[PDB]
Amino acid sequence: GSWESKFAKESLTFDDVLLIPAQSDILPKDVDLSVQLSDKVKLNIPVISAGMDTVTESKMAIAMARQGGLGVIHKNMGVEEQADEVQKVKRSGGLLVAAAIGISKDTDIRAQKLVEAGVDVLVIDTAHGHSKGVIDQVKHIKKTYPEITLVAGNVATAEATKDLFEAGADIVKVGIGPGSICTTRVVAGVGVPQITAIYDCATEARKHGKAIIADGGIKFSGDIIKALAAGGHAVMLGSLLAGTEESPGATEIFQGRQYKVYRGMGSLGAMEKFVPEGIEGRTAYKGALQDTIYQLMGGVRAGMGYTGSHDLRELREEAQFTRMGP
Amino acid sequence: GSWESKFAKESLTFDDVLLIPAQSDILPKDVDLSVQLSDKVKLNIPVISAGMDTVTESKMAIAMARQGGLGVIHKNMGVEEQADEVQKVKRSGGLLVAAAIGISKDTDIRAQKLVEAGVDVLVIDTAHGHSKGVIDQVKHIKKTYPEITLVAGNVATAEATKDLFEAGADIVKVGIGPGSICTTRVVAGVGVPQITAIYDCATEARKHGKAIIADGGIKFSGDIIKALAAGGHAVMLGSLLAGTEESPGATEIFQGRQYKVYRGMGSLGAMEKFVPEGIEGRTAYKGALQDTIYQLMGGVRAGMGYTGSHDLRELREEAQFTRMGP
Amino acid sequence: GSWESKFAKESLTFDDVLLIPAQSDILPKDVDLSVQLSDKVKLNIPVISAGMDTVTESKMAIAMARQGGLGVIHKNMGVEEQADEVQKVKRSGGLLVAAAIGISKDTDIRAQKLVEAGVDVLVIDTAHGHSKGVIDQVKHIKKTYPEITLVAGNVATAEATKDLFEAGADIVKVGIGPGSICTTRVVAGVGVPQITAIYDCATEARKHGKAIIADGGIKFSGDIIKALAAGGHAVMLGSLLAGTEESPGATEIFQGRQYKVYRGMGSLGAMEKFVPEGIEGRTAYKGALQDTIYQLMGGVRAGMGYTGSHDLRELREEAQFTRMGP
Amino acid sequence: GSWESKFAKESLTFDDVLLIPAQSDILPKDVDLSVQLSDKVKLNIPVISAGMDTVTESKMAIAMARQGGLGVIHKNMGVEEQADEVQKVKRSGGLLVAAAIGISKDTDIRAQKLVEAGVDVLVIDTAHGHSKGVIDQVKHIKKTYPEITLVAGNVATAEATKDLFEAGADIVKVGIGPGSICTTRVVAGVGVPQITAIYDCATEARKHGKAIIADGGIKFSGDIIKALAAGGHAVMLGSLLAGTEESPGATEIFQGRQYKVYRGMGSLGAMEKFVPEGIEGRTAYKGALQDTIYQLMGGVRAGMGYTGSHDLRELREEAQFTRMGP
Ligand SMILES: C[C@@H](Oc1ccc2ncc3c(c2c1)CCOC3)c1cncc(-c2nc(Cl)c[nH]2)c1
Ligand SMILES: C[C@@H](Oc1ccc2ncc3c(c2c1)CCOC3)c1cncc(-c2nc(Cl)c[nH]2)c1
Ligand SMILES: C[C@@H](Oc1ccc2ncc3c(c2c1)CCOC3)c1cncc(-c2nc(Cl)c[nH]2)c1
Ligand SMILES: C[C@@H](Oc1ccc2ncc3c(c2c1)CCOC3)c1cncc(-c2nc(Cl)c[nH]2)c1
Ligand SMILES: O=c1[nH]cnc2c1ncn2[C@@H]1O[C@H](COP(=O)(O)O)[C@@H](O)[C@H]1O
Ligand SMILES: O=c1[nH]cnc2c1ncn2[C@@H]1O[C@H](COP(=O)(O)O)[C@@H](O)[C@H]1O
Ligand SMILES: O=c1[nH]cnc2c1ncn2[C@@H]1O[C@H](COP(=O)(O)O)[C@@H](O)[C@H]1O
Ligand SMILES: O=c1[nH]cnc2c1ncn2[C@@H]1O[C@H](COP(=O)(O)O)[C@@H](O)[C@H]1O
Repeated sequence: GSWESKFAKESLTFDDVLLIPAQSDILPKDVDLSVQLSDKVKLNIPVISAGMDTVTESKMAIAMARQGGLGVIHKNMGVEEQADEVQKVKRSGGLLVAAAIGISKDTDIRAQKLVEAGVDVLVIDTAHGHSKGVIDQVKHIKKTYPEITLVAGNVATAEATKDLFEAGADIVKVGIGPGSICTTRVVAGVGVPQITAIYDCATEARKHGKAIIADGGIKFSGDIIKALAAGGHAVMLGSLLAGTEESPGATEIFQGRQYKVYRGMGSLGAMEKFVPEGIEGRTAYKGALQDTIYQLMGGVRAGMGYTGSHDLRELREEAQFTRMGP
Repeated sequence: GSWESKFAKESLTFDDVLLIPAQSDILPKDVDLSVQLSDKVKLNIPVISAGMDTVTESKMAIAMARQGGLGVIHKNMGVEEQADEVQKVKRSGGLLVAAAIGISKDTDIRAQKLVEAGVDVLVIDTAHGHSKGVIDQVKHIKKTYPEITLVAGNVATAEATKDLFEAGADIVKVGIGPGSICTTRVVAGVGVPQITAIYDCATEARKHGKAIIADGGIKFSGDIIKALAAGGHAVMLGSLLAGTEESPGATEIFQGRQYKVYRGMGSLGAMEKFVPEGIEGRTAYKGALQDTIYQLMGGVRAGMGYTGSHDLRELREEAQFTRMGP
Repeated sequence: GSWESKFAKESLTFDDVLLIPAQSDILPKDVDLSVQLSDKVKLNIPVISAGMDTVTESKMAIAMARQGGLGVIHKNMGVEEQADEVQKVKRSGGLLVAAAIGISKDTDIRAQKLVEAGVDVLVIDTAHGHSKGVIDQVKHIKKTYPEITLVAGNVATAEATKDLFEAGADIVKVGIGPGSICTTRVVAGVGVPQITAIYDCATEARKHGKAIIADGGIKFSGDIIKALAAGGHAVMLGSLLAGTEESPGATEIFQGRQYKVYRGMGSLGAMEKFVPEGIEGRTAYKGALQDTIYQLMGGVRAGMGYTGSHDLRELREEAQFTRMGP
Repeated sequence: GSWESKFAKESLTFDDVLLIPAQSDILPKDVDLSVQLSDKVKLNIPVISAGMDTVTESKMAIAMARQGGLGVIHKNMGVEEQADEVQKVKRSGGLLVAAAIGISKDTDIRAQKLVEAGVDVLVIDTAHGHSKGVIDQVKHIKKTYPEITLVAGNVATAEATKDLFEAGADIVKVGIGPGSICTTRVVAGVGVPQITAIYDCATEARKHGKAIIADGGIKFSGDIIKALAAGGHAVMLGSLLAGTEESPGATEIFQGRQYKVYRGMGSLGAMEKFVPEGIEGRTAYKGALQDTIYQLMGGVRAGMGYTGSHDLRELREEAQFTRMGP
């Protein structure tokens, strides 16, 4: 029974695996990085910036969209200000833009002002996507605005991925506890190692023909290709893009060294009652986004040249990994 | 035979596992933390403070009982003083209180003075609960005072859990070597990793319908829910509650930093011949108990919201874990 | 299918294994270190110096060849200078010498000038040997100069080892990501732990009767015998021979301590567009090559005395390993 | 075949395992520590001091024999001096004493002078006991002096344990690479994790009814009981007894802290050609042997009280271990 299967499951993280080099015809410089998330949304690079207050505002989204990616404007501000941020991205060349929403009372009026501004996709940003309140809210958003692409999360199982897709989600966001600034593992004793989480969820998504977002735990370009090869359609970066000038955080100095503050959306500072699930820290100033993305995509291109993956579909469906010890 | 099975067993600790997020209807703020340990004892929070000289005296027990928990008054004092501590807790609003006893000569007269004072539960606090001296003493206490709830330990196997319940114990205390201040693993080469110890013992307890106490190795709130989900009815905390003002230890200062001394009951200082099995250290001053318990229970509530565990019975019987590497 | 086998493979590195001591008749001082790589090439010690700009030039190759080994002159210089280096080794007593080549336009004219000078073996030094450009180039070199021994790489699978041997390679170079100065694992998320890589490739080579070069990740003499016992015919050392005086790097001083610069062939400095796959560092000055090789071969001789391996063929075919945790 | 079984074996070290607490009738203070090694040799404690130049001379052997143990006088001195050391131990109350011998020319004359002095047991101290030179020497010693107990080693497999017992050894010494001061794993790439080495060898010894010596890798009292429970009849300590005043090393001071030098018998200093397999270091002054042995045996007694092992035979044959991660 359920008592007997308590400890049956085994899971993997990024550090547990490596990609096996395979037959290659295509050079890194020529591989296809493009990915179709929904019928209306398609990106040139499989990178989305995080719906965080130390990561994405109009500046991040504009720079992300220019490099061939996407940006999710965070919900930790006024309803009026979030609507104003969406307009700025659209007026900057008719670029793709995303915004975050909750499950509370303010959601219904927040969702209308974001769509009005010209948003392409709405993100139901929750700590626990497999909740009754989330399921109902997913149904409501798609019944009110069926023309706007809906992203729902966060989840870490096939069952949770099934339910959200059945409720009305176009894209499911995968990630329970892998984030650099996350303490959910330590505070709630909950989590599913990201490589397995992506794999179990992508196994379900393949049965619906829908997209999954590999969200959190990415430290380097090598973790981008690992996340994508495990089944992820696109990656969500928080820590790697919070040091760039384009992030809302103000540039500071400490002992002649430049730093930008990066905090979790569940840390004391961001929440300004729930017990904190995130921490507040400091990350080194990286400079222009363009340089960070060029370094990260160069690593992904290199790995796709190693695996012989001409596009992301060939990486997601054919690339093989090997398991190793510490 | 026994030679062939020498190395067959595999065991898990807290760091080896994480709880899998499941379908949730209930919010963390509304989950039930209450647990029925025996017919006479029932707590509002599944937390019991340790029967230690740097952890529990009347002050700890009173603060623990007020927050919805329990406190075990240590036996490392005079027979008269231990009886006086029990009276103080009862006179503080008719609160639930526990006390520790050994297997020596002084036990018989110590047990009578504690019951007289108004104690609810007697704890046979031993290093090795699967001893002949403990088995006999469990039978004697229940034959002399059958009206008082008996807790016996410590054990780490189903066989040891079976024997104590058969001898006369109401609740079995699980923990051989997991304690932060414990050196039994290093000194005696003995121990059973706590997650497996709780699981093997709770597998036995389910066949008797009796309660198990997950004792030791808890570092954070995440380890509380892990211990409970593995089969534990309630958790015993030593290290996490020794820094609070309510603990008997005197507040000291070192390099402008406040500290409270926390030592094992088998360290040189506490024993004041047996070879030491515990160490003497220093832990940072945490402040009021109320704040520590609010932080710890908030983490448990959060995890129960993740696993969709409306109460502790649904956590103990249905919650699933995943295994992961370091 | 391919989705189901994504995470089936398990691989081992040097630290995961140790050699089992077996029946011994021969003393370390008397064991045979000689190995036949091709019909024309045979070494007295199974050590080859790396085709790197901080490891091998004529000085290294001469010292290596005198000790009974080989040296691969790097391609990170002018076509004229590389041809001049080969002549110096041949004029130093008619010693065995090797040189590196790519897959670009300059290769065709570079290969002719190296053979003219009197080179014994040509090395197609690539990051990814299982590429179309490498396969074609392997065929071309053997069709133009069939009299010169051809080494091709780098690879990490049996399939890649099969293809190169079928294309025209005499010796296959094994190593994708194990190098001390390598960041391919971190940047590209690609690699195969060296012990398994050598084993899977040597399993294939045994079906062709051809030689494999265990390239990279060797930190000590113990890793030399492990690499050879896993199937390797000879070892390629970069880090262990870059500190010696014979290496092209200029001797420097920092805080009264002597150091020699050692960098990857895929680091920013060596490449002077591709994203860097290697790093630039500093290694302690080791002194004369002779002393380093005497220490390393003494360790291999000792291990061959432990395993009872009278020669390298008895080590490669009969030596057994044990797996262990960290 | 042999190629296919290359990586089949899995081995365990001390840190991988812990002893499972079992039914106990006996108290630690009353457990039997005595062990019969041969017909003529029997000790009160299962501890033997190492045949090392920084561990045992007459002073160590006398103190060891008084506490109920044994001491092995090292062979790294003059033939005359080693004979003089044996006499001193015998004149100190007719105590049990052991001495070390090699496989070289000086052995034949060294063995005669040691027996003359009144030695009880001769130890063929080798790095690799599964050598032809050792096998022949084992036969010769038992054919010349059959009245003296013969100890032979070092080995790490059942096959090597079989051969030495068949050649004429009474006791087989188990340990290839576990020693604190050992670098054989790093230098020769050879070794068998000590827990498995003891187990595979003791499995063989049980088929001959002969004794095995668990030699090396013991850091604490917990590793003593683990070594014995895995199959070892007695333990050999080097590092744990080199800090005591009784060890031949001279007491020194560094930054107001007392230290005693402890080096491997295969380090540069002791060897004063073979490549070094051991290192030279410094260990904190421990004081009187009596205090060190009382702390170590108190830990073993405690563990025997946990496992319910009334004697060493019940520990060796019935005690069960559990495996755990790092
Ligand atoms: C404190 C705050 O914490 C966050 C915030 C943002 C997050 N964003 C992403 C992820 C996680 C996040 C946690 C945790 C899992 O990984 C992904 C929080 C906010 N609202 C609900 C919860 C909650 N609900 C259940 Cl049920 C249990 N606790 C937690
Ligand atoms: C020195 C002292 O050590 C303690 C004290 C309190 C403990 N309290 C809880 C736990 C342990 C404890 C060890 C160890 C196992 O984990 C739980 C001790 C006191 N009396 C008996 C023993 C003993 N009996 C056997 Cl038999 C072997 N040694 C040990
Ligand atoms: C940046 C540079 O990096 C190196 C250089 C030398 C190497 N030499 C040996 C090894 C590796 C090396 C990587 C990596 C694998 O381990 C062995 C490089 C040079 N040209 C091609 C590549 C490449 N092609 C594909 Cl396809 C993906 N990227 C990488
Ligand atoms: C350098 C010196 O090293 C020692 C000395 C003492 C030891 N004492 C115990 C043990 C080991 C020892 C190694 C190593 C294995 O663990 C137990 C040595 C002395 N004579 C022979 C050898 C040898 N022979 C083979 Cl064949 C391979 N090298 C090594
Ligand atoms: O406070 C928090 N707790 C837990 N997870 C968080 C928190 N804030 C954000 N996250 C998640 O962490 C991701 C960032 O991942 P990172 O790149 O590893 O830092 C975000 O996209 C969120 O899904
Ligand atoms: O000296 C000791 N040795 C071993 N275990 C001890 C000792 N003293 C107390 N314990 C146990 O350790 C627990 C405390 O666990 P902790 O919260 O991890 O520190 C107590 O409740 C006891 O069961
Ligand atoms: O920049 C680089 N990236 C990755 N591997 C490299 C690079 N340069 C050299 N290598 C490989 O690393 C080997 C050196 O191995 P080492 O002895 O572990 O340092 C070389 O022989 C190459 O095969
Ligand atoms: O130089 C050496 N190399 C390897 N093993 C050694 C050396 N000298 C002694 N030994 C072994 O190491 C043991 C000491 O074990 P320790 O207690 O872990 O230090 C001795 O009894 C020998 O068997």
